[PDB]
Amino acid sequence: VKLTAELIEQAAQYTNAVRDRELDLRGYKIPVIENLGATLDQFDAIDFSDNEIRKLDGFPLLRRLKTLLVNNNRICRIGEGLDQALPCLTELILTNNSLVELGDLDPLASLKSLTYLSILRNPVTNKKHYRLYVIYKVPQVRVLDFQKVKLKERQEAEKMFK
Amino acid sequence: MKLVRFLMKLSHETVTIELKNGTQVHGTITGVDVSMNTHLKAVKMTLKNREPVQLETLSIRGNNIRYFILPDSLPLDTLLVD
Amino acid sequence: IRPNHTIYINNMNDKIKKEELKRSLYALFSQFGHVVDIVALKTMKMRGQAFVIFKELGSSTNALRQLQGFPFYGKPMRIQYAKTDSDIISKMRGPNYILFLNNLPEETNEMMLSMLFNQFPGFKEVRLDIAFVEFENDGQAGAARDALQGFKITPSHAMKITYAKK
Amino acid sequence: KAHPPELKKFMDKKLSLKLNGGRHVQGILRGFDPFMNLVIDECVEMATSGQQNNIGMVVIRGNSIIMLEALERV
Amino acid sequence: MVQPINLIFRYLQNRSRIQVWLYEQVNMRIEGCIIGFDEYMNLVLDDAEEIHSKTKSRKQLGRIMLKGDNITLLQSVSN
Amino acid sequence: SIGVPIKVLHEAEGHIVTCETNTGEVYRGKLIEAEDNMNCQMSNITVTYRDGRVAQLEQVYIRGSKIRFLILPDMLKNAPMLK
Amino acid sequence: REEEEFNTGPLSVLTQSVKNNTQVLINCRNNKKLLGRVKAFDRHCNMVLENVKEMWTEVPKSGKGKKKSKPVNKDRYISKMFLRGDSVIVVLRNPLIA
Amino acid sequence: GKSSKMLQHIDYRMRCILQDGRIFIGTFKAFDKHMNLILCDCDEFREKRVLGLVLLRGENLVSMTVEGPPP
Amino acid sequence: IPNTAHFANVTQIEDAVSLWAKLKLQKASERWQPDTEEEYEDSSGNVVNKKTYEDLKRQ
RNA sequence: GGAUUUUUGGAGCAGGGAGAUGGAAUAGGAGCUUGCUCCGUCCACUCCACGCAUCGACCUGGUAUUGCAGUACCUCCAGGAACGGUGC
Repeated sequence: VKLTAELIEQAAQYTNAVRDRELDLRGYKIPVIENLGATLDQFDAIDFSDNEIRKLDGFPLLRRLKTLLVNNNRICRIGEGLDQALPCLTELILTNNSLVELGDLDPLASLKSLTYLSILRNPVTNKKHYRLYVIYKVPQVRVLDFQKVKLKERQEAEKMFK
Repeated sequence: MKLVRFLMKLSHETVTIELKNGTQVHGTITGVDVSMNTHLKAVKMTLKNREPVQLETLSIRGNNIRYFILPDSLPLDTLLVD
Repeated sequence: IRPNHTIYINNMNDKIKKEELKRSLYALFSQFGHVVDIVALKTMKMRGQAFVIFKELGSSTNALRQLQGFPFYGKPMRIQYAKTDSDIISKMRGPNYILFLNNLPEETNEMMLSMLFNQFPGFKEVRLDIAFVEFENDGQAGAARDALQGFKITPSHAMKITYAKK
Repeated sequence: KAHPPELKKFMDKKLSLKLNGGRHVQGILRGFDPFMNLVIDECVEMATSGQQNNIGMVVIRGNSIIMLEALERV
Repeated sequence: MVQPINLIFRYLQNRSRIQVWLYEQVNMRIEGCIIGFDEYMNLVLDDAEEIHSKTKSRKQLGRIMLKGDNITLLQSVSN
Repeated sequence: SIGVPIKVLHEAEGHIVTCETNTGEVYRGKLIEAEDNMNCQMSNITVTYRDGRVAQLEQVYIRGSKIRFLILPDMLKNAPMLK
Repeated sequence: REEEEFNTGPLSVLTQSVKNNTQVLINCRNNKKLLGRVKAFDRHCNMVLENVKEMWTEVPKSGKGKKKSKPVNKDRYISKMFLRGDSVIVVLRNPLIA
Repeated sequence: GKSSKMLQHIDYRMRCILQDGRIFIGTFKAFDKHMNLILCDCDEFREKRVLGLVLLRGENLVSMTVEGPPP
Repeated sequence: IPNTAHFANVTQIEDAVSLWAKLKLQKASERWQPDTEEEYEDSSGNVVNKKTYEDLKRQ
């Protein structure tokens, strides 16, 4: 059950709780996120929860994409061309993923508009100084794992590994 | 006598419309109503100090249109006869 | 308190904005299921509290069980079931196959037993301190037997659900 | 057509009217009109510095009327 | 209930000096004696004067036919 | 003689709505009187403008001449507004 | 009634432009003056003209920037155009075709 | 004649541009002779502003175009 | 609605639904007249239908 | 069916002054390249008149509320002022 144009044209699309145009693509078990050109950047949020996506890549240019729900998936790697395809990506929910190393968070630093990031329920969050490395690598993010970044955490991230 | 009947008979013609804010929209006129509601298809709009954008459809009101631009090969002498 | 599609979380940080807290609650509730509505106020009566109403009651129950006492913006929010039904949900609404129930309350009618069995999909019939519930599907009957084993309904007594024999 | 505005409840009440260009006046209404023209007897207009100047009975047209707020409980 | 047309007729019969403020123009106003009116609020001022509040000057013009689409507020003065 | 947005605005009288004027003034409150010419008379209204001067007044009246837009709740967008 | 008012009032000044085929100027609210021959008119001053020349003046509008450079005037020509009577501010008839 | 220019875009998401430079993207449900647009669950872009059901008057409308497929 | 002889002279919608409902399987000819009265007590209790007594005696 | 609430528009235009202040990589003219001098276009800082006052959104610290609802917005104190509009 791969993501095609007929699956995106038959999927439900409505208004979310934040008054944004969201398309519900849950319950599809798509192994790879592709063929997203049929939406023509008419959705403000993408609900791709409960899927089997392994890599968050292969997305076309969508300037209206501001929220991406990748919860309950097996995402273990992030694409390096995420900034060239989503310049206005501000919300990224990557809870309960397959990220084990902090080096997968290195392509996530290119998103300058990203402010809300969720990396909870992951083996990469259980490593030593994971939050300090995420604050040092991504200074544009203001809320990490439902927690506001303070000045002391930014000073601790800028002190170590400088 | 009435310019609305002359504007309504100018369908399927590539014209341009300049608004009061400096935005010029060039496209094929497909629908004209009694209130000068210009409905065009495959138009190109250029605003003031902005980039031109191409749209598949556009609907401009009559009160927002400041000036119009017709081609030189338009039969204005034959279309004026009611 | 009976389980419902709306889960109310309280004891949260009231210093954040309303839209940011609503977006954070929606991003927290999207991992457990589709969030239909999010009611969040910042007045003197509803300070520091919000609620999320989902489509399915099982996703709301899983979000209330998993995020019970989770730290939200520095303060551990407490999640619980709603007292009344939501307006959006009211607007949108309007192993073996046989399972043996023991220690059931006699004051409960057939409508309460149907609402308790409605977490599982459509069953064949219901029989009425002992009760017998038979489902049309074997996996649905197994999920209903695994879910109702020690359920929180009429807390003066404890309800026990077991599989029927031949 | 040509229905008059519902100004029967605001009759003989002290209200503040806003006019175009950022003008503010306060006075008691003495009548109504279908063209949204209001007669304010003993009206006082607010200047730019903040001083109130009494202009007496004035007539405000509906073409520049922005918002009228009743200062008395009707 | 006092009608605005009846008040304008009483002001034209009394021949008192009235000041008219323009629409979207607070710097310059007019002042004069309204002689007659019409349905479109067209005022005919005899020996009218344009008063500029910014420059504190007054320029007389005489017989002026002011349209009702520009006059926003009209007040009665003692001068 | 009566329009469908005019009928939707007349049917939404008595609910907590808002009216944003052309100058940016947002009069919010319960729509007590709504005529066919977009005349909105509200009681216990609140002024939240584009200037931001938020205040509370007993009664307000905004005409349809300088009215830019109106924000209404979504309780009447289902029925009988489905055509 | 309407024809006598159109041939005896100010619209006759428009009617002398289409009958004798004379050139008149129209100054709009966008600080532009278009001189041309009026071909079609109406009661709402909807002027459809041919062989028009529109002149105006424009500023660089922070083109390069540092505090010494002047605006300039410009002009253009159109084969056939149509302008509504709302944007028409001034209409001047002068013997310029001869 | 047919007057099907406004009926073909009924129950669809359209983005209307205002005179001051604002853009309202909403589902057009009904209209009138004064071009009164009723945009249910509309977004305001110029930044994103949560508005919802916005009833904009026809005097502040400039242009309108199709945004996407109907929900 | 099934093609019944009683609905021959009928020519409407709401009336057709009312006929298909009222003229449906009424109280007459019920579900075989279920009366099990299982032996779980042997002296009282007989409201168990054909399925209640079966589930009571199976387990 | 161009005379006040919708469609023949009341719209257009310009951002205070000064200083031997600083820059036009590839884009000004003249004294007929390059170096220099003069004059009608910005941004950054400083000074006078942080252009002024207002309220809303917002950041730091301290502090209060533990409350079951369908919402313009919601505790208070102090500092800073990146944003919006109102009148001069």
